[PDB]
Amino acid sequence: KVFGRCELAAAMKRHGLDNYRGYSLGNWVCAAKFESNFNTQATNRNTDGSTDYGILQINSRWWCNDGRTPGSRNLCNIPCSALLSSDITASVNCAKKIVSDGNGMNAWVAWRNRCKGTDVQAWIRGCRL
Ligand SMILES: [Cl-]
Ligand SMILES: [Cl-]
Ligand SMILES: [Cl-]
Ligand SMILES: [Cl-]
Ligand code: NA
Ligand code: NA
Repeated sequence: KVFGRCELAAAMKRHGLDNYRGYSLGNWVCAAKFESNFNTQATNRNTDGSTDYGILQINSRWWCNDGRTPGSRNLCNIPCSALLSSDITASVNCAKKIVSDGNGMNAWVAWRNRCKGTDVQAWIRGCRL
C-alpha cells in the first residue's frame, strides 16, 4: 500500500506514535517519507547482507527474521514479511521497541540526516488529526 501523507499521519497517531518518547508525529512521517516514500512494500539490501523492510525500513540484522541474514537477531519476534502489510501495526509496534533502545530516532539514519534539525511539523500541516 502507498499511503497518503495525512492518511499515514492519522494511522500513526491512532497507534500511539504522536510524541512517543518525545518524538512528535512529524518526525515519524518525515522518516517514513525518506525511508520508503510511504510504500509498505519497500525493501532494500544493506552492505552487510541484511535487508530493510516496510514503511520504516526495519532491518533484519536486529529486528526481524527473514531466514537469510546469518548471525542476526529477531528482537521484535516477527517475520520480516509482516512489515510489508497494508496494516502498519507490526511496523509501529516494532518501531516503539527500536526507538526505546537508547539512541532514539537516530537508529534511522535517514531521520538523522534528513529530518533531525528541520521543521518536521511541516509534514503534518493541513492534516485532520
Ligand atoms: Cl508527500
Ligand atoms: Cl519533536
Ligand atoms: Cl494500520
Ligand atoms: Cl531520545
Ligand atoms: Na510534528
Ligand atoms: Na534477523
